Amino acid sequence: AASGSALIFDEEMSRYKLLWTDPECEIEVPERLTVSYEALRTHGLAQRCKAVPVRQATEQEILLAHSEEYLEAVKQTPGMNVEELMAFSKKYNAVYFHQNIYHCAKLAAGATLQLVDSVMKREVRNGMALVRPPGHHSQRSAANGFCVFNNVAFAALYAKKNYNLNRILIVDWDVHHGQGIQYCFEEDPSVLYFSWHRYEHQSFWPNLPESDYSSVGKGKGSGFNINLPWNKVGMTNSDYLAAFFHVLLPVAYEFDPELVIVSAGFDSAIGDPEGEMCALPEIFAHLTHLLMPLAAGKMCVVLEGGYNLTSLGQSVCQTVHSLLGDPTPRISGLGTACDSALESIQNVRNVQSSYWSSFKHLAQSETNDVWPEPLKRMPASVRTVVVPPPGVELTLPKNCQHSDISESTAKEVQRIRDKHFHDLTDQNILRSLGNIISVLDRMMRSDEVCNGCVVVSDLSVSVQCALQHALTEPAERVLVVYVGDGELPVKTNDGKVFLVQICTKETEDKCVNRLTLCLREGESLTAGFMQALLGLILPVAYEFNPALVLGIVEETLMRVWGHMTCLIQGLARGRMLTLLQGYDKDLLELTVSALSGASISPLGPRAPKPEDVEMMEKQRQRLQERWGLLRCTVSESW
Ligand SMILES: [K+]
Ligand SMILES: [K+]
Ligand SMILES: [Zn+2]
Repeated sequence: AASGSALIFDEEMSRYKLLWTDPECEIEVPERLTVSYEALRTHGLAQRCKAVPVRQATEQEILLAHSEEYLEAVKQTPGMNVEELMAFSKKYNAVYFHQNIYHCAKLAAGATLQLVDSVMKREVRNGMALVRPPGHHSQRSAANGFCVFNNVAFAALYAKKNYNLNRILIVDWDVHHGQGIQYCFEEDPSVLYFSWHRYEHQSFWPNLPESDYSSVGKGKGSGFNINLPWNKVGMTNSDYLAAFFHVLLPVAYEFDPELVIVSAGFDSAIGDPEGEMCALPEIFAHLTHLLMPLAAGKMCVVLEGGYNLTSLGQSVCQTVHSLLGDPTPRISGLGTACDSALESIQNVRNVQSSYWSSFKHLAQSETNDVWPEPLKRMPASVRTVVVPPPGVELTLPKNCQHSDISESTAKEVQRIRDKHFHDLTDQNILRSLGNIISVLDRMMRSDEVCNGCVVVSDLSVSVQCALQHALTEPAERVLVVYVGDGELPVKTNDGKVFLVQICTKETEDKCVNRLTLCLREGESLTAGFMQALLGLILPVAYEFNPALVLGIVEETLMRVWGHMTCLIQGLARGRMLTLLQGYDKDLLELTVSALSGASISPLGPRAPKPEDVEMMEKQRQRLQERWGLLRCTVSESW
């Protein structure tokens, strides 16, 4: 299977710039590229990437998305002097030309196609192209908003033509609307376009009525265009994640794309003079991470805008860190989206309810600037520790490792035994508790190991020992994810534990530190679980911000376990301990694979039970006043 991340860059794309006074254009400078690459170099990220070379897009490739007349006109700009280039520039909106920009536009496009080929040929898992000029405003017969040719539109059309793809997701998290991309695929249901963007009730450039939430596509393309307008500035991490959990991800996992292309503008980051948003560079590590289980990880990130040279380098670094699979930074201080964002989210969900099964219950009554430097991210020496039953030998990925109970550890198990399980002498259980403590010590008190999986026999003693040992070390907060019925030795009264329970018996919960999901038996179990995962489990988990995730599966319907294990590593810097009760080689293999950062198989493109949607929305109703990140409507005021 594929490994590594491509980084496609070339100094030549920094060799065009603005040559006359124009306040509308002066922010777009060559240094955006140099500062971004240099930041990757400084943090050792460029050196870990495969440096695929740039090429020129050919004429035929440019004509995938642009007209012969527009290509011919642009092809003449290398022969123009400055007066002539100014006159050519003024025929278009917010864009400038330079004798070398045609050369560079062909490289930006070629670089993007190189990234598509490297990913789709399995030569790398994923990658990023640092290109200039940007593309997403560019249109069939017009340059627009610093864009000459539409790099990301090329990539999707090229991936359709040469790899026969039926479903491509484009995610445009640049702060501007990518109207060139929307127009390109307006009637195309094979390319799903999502964009959030500063809009301010259409007063923000490019001032288009069709940038609003009601443009859902046209014809056979209805429902495959998703606009999320931001109608106030200052959007925060909580706004961006609310957008992902309640709009983008439900649609993306139902769409089930065969390739993800990110139109990655970082002018949506704090400090940018165009976006004026407040999301920290660390959020881009999670936006990347939440999309990586799609399309078996095949993700092509393409640079669009981003204009604060400092916020730019840090956001590029956070994205590449996640592409390489480094642990995600913890996001603190999350809560409800602001009211303006909730209005936008509510409105997009309602108009899209005609097209997507995640939102269909909305359609019926019965159903309805300075900021702190980001901390260092380092891949662990061994990412994943595995402890199968005694004597069982498994073939492990190159970044996993078995685990040799030390003497201090063994003294701890004895101390614990004499106090809390005086009668326990089963030397199998006592082995497992030595394994749990040893794994947790490597995960928490060392940068050596990131996560782990231990196969256990007795659930109660192992869960108690795992949870209690993590709380005292101390881990301020622990998220427990439990698939199974009954009660665990887990107290959820203080603010230190949150328990997600996936069970079979429809119970009642009254604690707002518990999320109990009773999913009805049937063929709809996968869609319902994915719906619960993105719209309930992830929002709460992210707001809780645990220091450790404790997964638990009882021995007594888990083709979703890999997706959860992968997504839930966005919490607690990836520090997850999974206890499997009893041996199941396939479940243990799947768990270790997802924990170790391996690609996860797609689910295939369907609809959940209305009883399940009702059960889930009752949970949202019961929890969202405490956990505001659950909210996907504006709250009623008194
Ligand atoms: K956008
Ligand atoms: K579309
Ligand atoms: Zn932008």
